[PDB]
Amino acid sequence: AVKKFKPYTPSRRFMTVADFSEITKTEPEKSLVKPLKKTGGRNNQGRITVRFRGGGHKRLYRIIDFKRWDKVGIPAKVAAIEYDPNRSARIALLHYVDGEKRYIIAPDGLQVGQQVVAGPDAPIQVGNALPLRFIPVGTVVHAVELEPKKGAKLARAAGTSAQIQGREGDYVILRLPSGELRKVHGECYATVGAVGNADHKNIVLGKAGRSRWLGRRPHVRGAAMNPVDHPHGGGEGRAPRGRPPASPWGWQTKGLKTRKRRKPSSRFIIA
RNA sequence: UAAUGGCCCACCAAGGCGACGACGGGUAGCCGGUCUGAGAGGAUGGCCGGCCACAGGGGCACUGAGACACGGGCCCCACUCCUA
RNA sequence: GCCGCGGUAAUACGGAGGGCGCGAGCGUUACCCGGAUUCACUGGGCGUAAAGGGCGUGUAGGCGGCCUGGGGCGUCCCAUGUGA
RNA sequence: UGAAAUGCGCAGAUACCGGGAGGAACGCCGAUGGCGAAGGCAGCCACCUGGUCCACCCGUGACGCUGAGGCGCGAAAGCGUGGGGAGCAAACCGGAUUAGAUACCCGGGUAGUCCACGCCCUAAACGAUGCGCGCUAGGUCUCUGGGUCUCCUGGGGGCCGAAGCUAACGCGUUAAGCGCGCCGCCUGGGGAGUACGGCCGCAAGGCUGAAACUCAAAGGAAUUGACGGGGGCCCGCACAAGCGGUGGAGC
RNA sequence: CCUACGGGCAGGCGCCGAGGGUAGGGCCCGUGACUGGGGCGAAGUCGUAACAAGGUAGCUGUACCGGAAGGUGCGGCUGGAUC
RNA sequence: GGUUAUUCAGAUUAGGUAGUCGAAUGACCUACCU
RNA sequence: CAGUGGAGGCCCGAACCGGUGGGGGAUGCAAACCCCUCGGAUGAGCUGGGGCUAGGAGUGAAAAGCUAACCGAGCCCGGAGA
RNA sequence: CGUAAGCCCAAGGGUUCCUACGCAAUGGUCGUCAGCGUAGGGUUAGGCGGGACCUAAGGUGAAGCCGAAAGGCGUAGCCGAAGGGCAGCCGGUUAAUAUUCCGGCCCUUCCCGCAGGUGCGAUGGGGGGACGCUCUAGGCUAGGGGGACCGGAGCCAUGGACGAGCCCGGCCAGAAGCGCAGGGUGGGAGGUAGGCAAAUCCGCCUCCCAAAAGCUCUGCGUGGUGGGGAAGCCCGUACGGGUGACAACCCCCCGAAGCCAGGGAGCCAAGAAAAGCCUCUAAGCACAACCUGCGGGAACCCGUACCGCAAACCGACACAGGUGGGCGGGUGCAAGAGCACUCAGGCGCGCGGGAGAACCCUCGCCAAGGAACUCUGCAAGUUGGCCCCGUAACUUCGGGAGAAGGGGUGCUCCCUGGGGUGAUGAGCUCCGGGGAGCCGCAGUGAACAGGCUCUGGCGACUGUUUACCAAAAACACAGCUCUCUGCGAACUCGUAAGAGGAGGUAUAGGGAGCGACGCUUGCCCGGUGCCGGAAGGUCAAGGGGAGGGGUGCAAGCCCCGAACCGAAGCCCCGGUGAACGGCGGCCGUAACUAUAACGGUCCUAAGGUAGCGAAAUUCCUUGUCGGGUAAGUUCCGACCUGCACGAAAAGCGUAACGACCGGAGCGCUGUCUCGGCGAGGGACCCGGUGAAAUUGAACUGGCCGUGAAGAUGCGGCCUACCCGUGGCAGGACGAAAAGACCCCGUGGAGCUUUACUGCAGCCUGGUGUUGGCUCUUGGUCGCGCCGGCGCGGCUGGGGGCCUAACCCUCGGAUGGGGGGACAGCGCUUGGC
RNA sequence: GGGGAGGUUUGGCACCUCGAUGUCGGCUCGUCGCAUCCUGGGGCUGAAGAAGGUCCCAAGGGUUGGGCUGUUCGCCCAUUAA
Ligand SMILES: [Mg+2]
Ligand SMILES: [Mg+2]
Ligand SMILES: [Mg+2]
Ligand SMILES: [Mg+2]
Ligand SMILES: [Mg+2]
Ligand SMILES: [Mg+2]
Ligand SMILES: [Mg+2]
Ligand SMILES: [Mg+2]
Ligand SMILES: [Mg+2]
Ligand SMILES: [Mg+2]
Ligand SMILES: [Mg+2]
Ligand SMILES: [Mg+2]
Ligand SMILES: [Mg+2]
Ligand SMILES: [Mg+2]
Ligand SMILES: [Mg+2]
Ligand SMILES: [Mg+2]
Ligand SMILES: [Mg+2]
Ligand SMILES: [Mg+2]
Ligand SMILES: [Mg+2]
Ligand SMILES: [Mg+2]
Ligand SMILES: [Mg+2]
Ligand SMILES: [Mg+2]
Ligand SMILES: [Mg+2]
Ligand SMILES: [Mg+2]
Ligand SMILES: [Mg+2]
Ligand SMILES: [Mg+2]
Ligand SMILES: [Mg+2]
Ligand SMILES: [Mg+2]
Ligand SMILES: [Mg+2]
Ligand SMILES: [Mg+2]
Ligand SMILES: [Mg+2]
Ligand SMILES: [Mg+2]
Ligand SMILES: [Mg+2]
Ligand SMILES: [Mg+2]
Ligand SMILES: [Mg+2]
Ligand SMILES: [Mg+2]
Ligand SMILES: [Mg+2]
Ligand SMILES: [Mg+2]
Ligand SMILES: [Mg+2]
Ligand SMILES: [Mg+2]
Ligand SMILES: [Mg+2]
Ligand SMILES: [Mg+2]
Ligand SMILES: [Mg+2]
Ligand SMILES: [Mg+2]
Ligand SMILES: [Mg+2]
Ligand SMILES: [Mg+2]
Ligand SMILES: [Mg+2]
Ligand SMILES: [Mg+2]
Ligand SMILES: [Mg+2]
Ligand SMILES: [Mg+2]
Ligand SMILES: [Mg+2]
Ligand SMILES: [Mg+2]
Ligand SMILES: [Mg+2]
Ligand SMILES: [Mg+2]
Ligand SMILES: [Mg+2]
Ligand SMILES: [Mg+2]
Ligand SMILES: [Mg+2]
Ligand SMILES: [Mg+2]
Ligand SMILES: [Mg+2]
Ligand SMILES: [Mg+2]
Ligand SMILES: [Mg+2]
Ligand SMILES: [Mg+2]
Ligand SMILES: [Mg+2]
Ligand SMILES: [Mg+2]
Ligand SMILES: [Mg+2]
Ligand SMILES: [Mg+2]
Ligand SMILES: [Mg+2]
Ligand SMILES: [Mg+2]
Ligand SMILES: [Mg+2]
Ligand SMILES: [Mg+2]
Ligand SMILES: [Mg+2]
Ligand SMILES: [Mg+2]
Ligand SMILES: [Mg+2]
Ligand SMILES: [Mg+2]
Ligand SMILES: [Mg+2]
Ligand SMILES: [Mg+2]
Ligand SMILES: [Mg+2]
Ligand SMILES: [Mg+2]
Ligand SMILES: [Mg+2]
Ligand SMILES: [Mg+2]
Ligand SMILES: [Mg+2]
Ligand SMILES: [Mg+2]
Ligand SMILES: [Mg+2]
Ligand SMILES: [Mg+2]
Ligand SMILES: [Mg+2]
Ligand SMILES: [Mg+2]
Ligand SMILES: [Mg+2]
Ligand SMILES: [Mg+2]
Ligand SMILES: [Mg+2]
Ligand SMILES: [Mg+2]
Ligand SMILES: [Mg+2]
Ligand SMILES: [Mg+2]
Ligand SMILES: [Mg+2]
Ligand SMILES: [Mg+2]
Ligand SMILES: [Mg+2]
Ligand SMILES: [Mg+2]
Ligand SMILES: [Mg+2]
Ligand SMILES: [Mg+2]
Ligand SMILES: [Mg+2]
Ligand SMILES: [Mg+2]
Ligand SMILES: [Mg+2]
Ligand SMILES: [Mg+2]
Ligand SMILES: [Mg+2]
Ligand SMILES: [Mg+2]
Ligand SMILES: [Mg+2]
Ligand SMILES: [Mg+2]
Ligand SMILES: [Mg+2]
Ligand SMILES: [Mg+2]
Ligand SMILES: [Mg+2]
Ligand SMILES: [Mg+2]
Ligand SMILES: [Mg+2]
Ligand SMILES: [Mg+2]
Ligand SMILES: [Mg+2]
Ligand SMILES: [Mg+2]
Ligand SMILES: [Mg+2]
Ligand SMILES: [Mg+2]
Ligand SMILES: [Mg+2]
Ligand SMILES: [Mg+2]
Ligand SMILES: [Mg+2]
Ligand SMILES: [Mg+2]
Ligand SMILES: [Mg+2]
Ligand SMILES: [Mg+2]
Ligand SMILES: [Mg+2]
Ligand SMILES: [Mg+2]
Ligand SMILES: [Mg+2]
Ligand SMILES: [Mg+2]
Ligand SMILES: [Mg+2]
Ligand SMILES: [Mg+2]
Ligand SMILES: [Mg+2]
Ligand SMILES: [Mg+2]
Ligand SMILES: [Mg+2]
Ligand SMILES: [Mg+2]
Ligand SMILES: [Mg+2]
Ligand SMILES: [Mg+2]
Ligand SMILES: [Mg+2]
Ligand SMILES: [Mg+2]
Ligand SMILES: [Mg+2]
Ligand SMILES: [Mg+2]
Ligand SMILES: [Mg+2]
Ligand SMILES: [Mg+2]
Ligand SMILES: [Mg+2]
Ligand SMILES: [Mg+2]
Ligand SMILES: [Mg+2]
Ligand SMILES: [Mg+2]
Ligand SMILES: [Mg+2]
Ligand SMILES: [Mg+2]
Repeated sequence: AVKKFKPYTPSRRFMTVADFSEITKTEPEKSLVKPLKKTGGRNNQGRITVRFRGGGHKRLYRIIDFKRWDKVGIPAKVAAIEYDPNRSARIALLHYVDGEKRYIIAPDGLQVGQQVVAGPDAPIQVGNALPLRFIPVGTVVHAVELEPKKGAKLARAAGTSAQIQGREGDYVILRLPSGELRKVHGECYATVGAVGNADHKNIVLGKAGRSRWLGRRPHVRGAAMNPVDHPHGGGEGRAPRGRPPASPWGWQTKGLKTRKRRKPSSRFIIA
């Protein structure tokens, strides 16, 4: 399920790593209209905008098909399950009958071989994607859109997925990977079933360096800093939050909700 | 060596033993016999006869048909005495 | 020795008379066998008294139907040596 | 609820109709019922699969029975990772009862209960009855199978009882009878399923398992009784219905 | 040093060698502040858990909890009383 | 009239505990056990 | 079980990175050096070159450390003859 | 000196290069010398580097978006290189340059003409370029070793040797072709809806063949031939030129980290772009134009000296510091870029000479003792590599381990096993095993080179840090919990546009705390925070207008103003602890004593659970007891009356780890008893050069007084010839720094909060942007009709639907889709 | 109950020193005082002797090594003429 390690070295005694059995003996990404330069670290003034990112292995961006209604009715064969270094999910290089090739988030169950296709006609079989007004309520589906003709947003994380609770007018109900309850549009496309590689959560970085390869840098407790730096700044011998625990910017992080009441996305939720 | 034997040595082979109790630990001289018990059994080995082992502890060989020898020899340790 | 005895009327303590047993002995203690069929081969048990493994499956081991025949290992019998 | 109180309720509860979500368990059939080695197993559907009984007497020809150790299974609780989470519910909080009430009753409530995988391996894991085989009256109802079929025959499940066993209680062709094979276990109560050592286990723990000391017993079954905040039937100025009186005052 | 001149004894060296020394393990006995339970013994304190429906049926594996017996949860058991 | 605290005097008990129960005074408005 | 295999913020140790202890130096060789010693040394490694982020701002495995040899708020010129 | 202190690149430097003349200053002395002064020379390129090539981060930036101005963001494009692409190797010559001049061999583009060939043609399509880490094969080269073989001028010393003697040297480049070794690459045919319908290309489907060759490319070897070529000897300041051969130019071995290179295998952290190059076609052309050969022609710009681990760069200095890449020989040691010695090459560090005092530094040794030293074994010492034997608690089963403790190690002769090249053999080489023996005090004989154990604390671990007094027990960390966030995400930067988050989507991202792992994490929501709560209470603008006012002759104009409607917030109600936080006092009680399982009682929001406990917490205190020592305020084990532990500012524990901090023991020692001798670099003396802080001026003694209370300087007494040199640190309240402590100033600044007052931000009502239709409750005026029905403007509120503003988005759309009069933004209201 | 001496303690005062008079303990080197710990001389003694006690005189010299703590001090070990 996951590769363990004999403790021939500390850290290595706890560190597990995925088994890329599901990866169809295919190191190389499809160099074709498929990879792409990628880089970053912080924002477009020179300034850091997101703490503690940076460093960590070089990456190639694999272009992914998230609209998947360009090729309506056009089938394609699942040529490969590939490793994507920049999502939790695994990917499927699938060849279209067209001779067109793209990538898709490999869902659980997908076998290299499987035919697959998008469109309203399509079979409610694992892999195929089609509008929502069209999937039988109760179906667990993934890689969903949100507003129609707009690309997939919901449920793309590894082994995640949402179910259809019901329909209701031009909209359908969904239960997001978060448990949220939402009316999405009927005409929203969604590939069927749930996401590949659900085994993900159980890896265990195990050592410090491994987090670093991930490009995540060390992150330092508020407690550790000084008043200039951060509201937990009293430092004065390991010390108690002196107040309701806050962000480096001093907004409460202890439980305070942040979501803009008067958001219009509002009257389409329930969870 | 009186003589067989890994009894001892060199060389080679990878074996030998074990729940049918090896290996270890504890305990003990064994026997004819003796005590007990209806008997099967149990307990036992004083005296007597046989066998074994030992001679303050340990090691050794010499002489010899025979001993590694209680009242023989060499050595070490412990112990007693003599001393110039 | 055990069951127990002695808290006013003691055949259970101590003394007495008397009696019983055995006598150059009589008691105590120690240890062995017996009683103990209480390790049970002789000769024991397990529903509730102590005691059936929580249940399978199987290794070794133990045990094994009817008839003919060969050997004769156990088994049996005879003689003979031995059992000082 | 014994009666209550905490609790919920005008911020609109309880009762009622409609709509939706989610988890768990499977009413009636149901049983003195069946199946499985045991633990154990219950809506319906299919799929995959183990055992078992009967008929025909066709095949192999003693290939068997047991079974230390080993290996597997092993209720509930409990553990690890991850889900799930309606009702219930140790812990916990509150109400009440009480001398007190860390309980019984009530209101609330978390692990847990459910699933996947992994571990734990215990039990009144009980028929307190090891498995196999042959022997030794019958009566009764019941499940299941075969046969011209007011009944014979085989396999289970019960109650009553031949002989016989048995300390009694009870057993009795479902033996605790009569016999053989093999395994497991017992050897006075307490100390103690403890300690040490070993081996398992994430832990909680489990397996193996003493002794010092100490007691005159510990016990099984049955018999008389007496007692029960056990039951049934019945009696008495016992209570009730009823009239006086103490308790108060003085003596 | 002896010789019948071939050799012998003395002596030297080496092997092994009692034991002694050093170091590290194993088994066992004694002992140790203190601590754990256990057994017996005045007529001590606190409750009343079990025996009768023992006054909440009992026991039991486990789990939590509690001055203490013990209580509760989950399952199991009659070795449970009463129509 | 009520609440509470305490106390001994009784009361219920075979008896004790406790309690209930009663009274006084100050303040105030059925349970266990021998 | 043996073989093969060749993992690892694994071990010893130079380069390289670093600064643990002591001595020396203290108008120094040196405005942080020297010697002996010591830490890391396939990694959260070291490093050349090209770039971006700055003053209540940046950067910070967090010392209020660093930001051109003194940073609890850089340097310069100015308000200023506060 | 020789993994440099030698040699070649790059950066920085900028004439420091070479000559000639010269020494005032520069040079830490000297100077005839110089890196110094004067002057003259000196740097040569199609092929090396860079530009007339590509793209990276980034920058710039037509469009476009945003901002008071300045300016910000930004597409295409353009700029940007130690990365991609691209054609030169050996040797000679100068005082000074040289893949640059010359010699030799060998190449590249451009244009022209031509031959042959082909649908030609790009900025567009496609291929390719095009990629990580670790380990690694085959073959080869650089490089290196041996040679009795090839060449060579020479040498016989000092006892021996005329020899398989000694010493020197036995290479370098090279087109075609050939060979060896490797990389790259499927071929053919049909169909095609895709690569923004341009395709014979690429992709995808179908079948047939060859499964490898062939073709293509690269490395090496060879290869016509060109080159070079030592020791030693004569001339020689200089520095070379001759000799010096007509040189020889050959075998064998070791051998890369380099080459073949886009090789192979494994792994997870999943590993640039763009042009060149190839191919496809479009427009356009097919007398063009592409392609291949040959001939003739053309080929610019900039760098090129010298220094370059330093006396030429950065450090004010000819500064013991700092500075990226390549080469970096031999021998020995297990290996190596380590160590010792040494080639080549380069240096003796730009003050010397003496002396042989103290004292200081670096170093050596020491009788007996062996931690008694001391805050501390600080420091030194011991140990030290490899080989074999052996190795404990505990453990997370890997560890602990180099545990511990041991033995071996040199040289000679003999027997012998295996691997490599060759061929299987010899020779060479790599790694061994067995016996016999020799010498010394000692055999990793020198240099490199661990002392060890036991037991506490904290922290899991490797890591990080206060550049320049702190390296830690602090930070970090894998891991745990809480919390926010549904995507135009939350959050952060920005006035905005926008960006980061993320080309991510709840297995994700932001915040917070805790900090491997094991076992666990108790009670208290009264206060605070947060979350929930369509009721109520208060509450601003605004709406409303009874009622009152000013003025006017009036119509009016103007102002004040009650009820009543009006958000968020606060109040109120409930939840909430891995949210801020909190978690008691007193009296009585048991067989003697003591104690208190029991009770009582006051207070509370609730009174601290496990576990730990004189502790990184314990005041009293060196608590008390045990251990250890002759002796122990430390340490370890216990008890617990915890001044003042305690459960994620986590509680207890835990193998391993540690330049952490504590205690103990063994080894060893000059740490000490207790010092002594010796070495060198200073100190001292002579010659050259020649500072500094400091300094009221000085002709500057002791004592006892005294004085502003600590006198060379007043008094009194005592002592004392003048001047120096080497020494010591008691005084000159010695130097240094306008005391850091302390106070003061209505001085400053950083930090905090439930100080005050703002501001950003965020919440919020009205309103502008702002529209349509419809249902129903309230108002409003006219009418029909006995306070109510029907109607329209006005409506105010609430529900629903619409779409066209506004927002998002869609193969660019005068459009489709989604949201939608909301949101966003403007003004304004009150809040936090 | 009373009177003093000293100037080693704890203090009070705030006089020099805040354009600086470095703090506890140790080491090293001491030197002074005597109010004497030893040794020398003596008086009394409830001094037999021996050993002591108390006071007087006397600085000449001497006045150990370790354990524990930063300690001074103190406790402790082994001594000493002390
Ligand atoms: Mg952190
Ligand atoms: Mg702050
Ligand atoms: Mg704080
Ligand atoms: Mg801090
Ligand atoms: Mg603190
Ligand atoms: Mg033998
Ligand atoms: Mg052999
Ligand atoms: Mg014996
Ligand atoms: Mg004996
Ligand atoms: Mg017998
Ligand atoms: Mg015997
Ligand atoms: Mg015997
Ligand atoms: Mg005898
Ligand atoms: Mg005898
Ligand atoms: Mg003897
Ligand atoms: Mg004797
Ligand atoms: Mg002897
Ligand atoms: Mg004899
Ligand atoms: Mg003898
Ligand atoms: Mg004798
Ligand atoms: Mg004599
Ligand atoms: Mg004599
Ligand atoms: Mg009598
Ligand atoms: Mg009697
Ligand atoms: Mg009598
Ligand atoms: Mg008697
Ligand atoms: Mg017997
Ligand atoms: Mg017997
Ligand atoms: Mg028997
Ligand atoms: Mg029996
Ligand atoms: Mg059974
Ligand atoms: Mg026969
Ligand atoms: Mg369970
Ligand atoms: Mg639990
Ligand atoms: Mg049962
Ligand atoms: Mg019966
Ligand atoms: Mg009968
Ligand atoms: Mg029987
Ligand atoms: Mg047991
Ligand atoms: Mg048990
Ligand atoms: Mg044991
Ligand atoms: Mg656990
Ligand atoms: Mg009365
Ligand atoms: Mg003779
Ligand atoms: Mg021998
Ligand atoms: Mg009871
Ligand atoms: Mg009760
Ligand atoms: Mg109950
Ligand atoms: Mg009960
Ligand atoms: Mg009962
Ligand atoms: Mg059961
Ligand atoms: Mg019963
Ligand atoms: Mg019962
Ligand atoms: Mg009274
Ligand atoms: Mg390795
Ligand atoms: Mg490492
Ligand atoms: Mg480096
Ligand atoms: Mg100095
Ligand atoms: Mg500033
Ligand atoms: Mg300046
Ligand atoms: Mg001014
Ligand atoms: Mg080096
Ligand atoms: Mg010049
Ligand atoms: Mg030159
Ligand atoms: Mg000059
Ligand atoms: Mg000069
Ligand atoms: Mg100089
Ligand atoms: Mg001259
Ligand atoms: Mg001259
Ligand atoms: Mg000259
Ligand atoms: Mg030009
Ligand atoms: Mg734009
Ligand atoms: Mg460009
Ligand atoms: Mg070039
Ligand atoms: Mg022509
Ligand atoms: Mg073409
Ligand atoms: Mg092109
Ligand atoms: Mg590259
Ligand atoms: Mg020749
Ligand atoms: Mg000669
Ligand atoms: Mg030579
Ligand atoms: Mg020579
Ligand atoms: Mg070949
Ligand atoms: Mg096409
Ligand atoms: Mg076409
Ligand atoms: Mg073609
Ligand atoms: Mg063509
Ligand atoms: Mg070759
Ligand atoms: Mg060649
Ligand atoms: Mg040639
Ligand atoms: Mg040049
Ligand atoms: Mg340098
Ligand atoms: Mg300079
Ligand atoms: Mg110099
Ligand atoms: Mg080299
Ligand atoms: Mg010099
Ligand atoms: Mg010495
Ligand atoms: Mg010595
Ligand atoms: Mg001493
Ligand atoms: Mg100390
Ligand atoms: Mg040291
Ligand atoms: Mg060790
Ligand atoms: Mg040698
Ligand atoms: Mg070492
Ligand atoms: Mg570290
Ligand atoms: Mg520092
Ligand atoms: Mg963005
Ligand atoms: Mg954005
Ligand atoms: Mg992005
Ligand atoms: Mg992501
Ligand atoms: Mg746990
Ligand atoms: Mg807590
Ligand atoms: Mg209401
Ligand atoms: Mg009016
Ligand atoms: Mg008027
Ligand atoms: Mg109104
Ligand atoms: Mg409001
Ligand atoms: Mg809690
Ligand atoms: Mg509080
Ligand atoms: Mg009371
Ligand atoms: Mg203390
Ligand atoms: Mg203390
Ligand atoms: Mg003490
Ligand atoms: Mg206390
Ligand atoms: Mg907390
Ligand atoms: Mg806390
Ligand atoms: Mg470290
Ligand atoms: Mg001042
Ligand atoms: Mg003032
Ligand atoms: Mg002020
Ligand atoms: Mg209306
Ligand atoms: Mg409205
Ligand atoms: Mg709508
Ligand atoms: Mg629309
Ligand atoms: Mg719409
Ligand atoms: Mg238009
Ligand atoms: Mg809509
Ligand atoms: Mg001054
Ligand atoms: Mg001064
Ligand atoms: Mg001071
Ligand atoms: Mg006297
Ligand atoms: Mg005297
Ligand atoms: Mg006097
Ligand atoms: Mg005197
Ligand atoms: Mg004196
Ligand atoms: Mg003290």
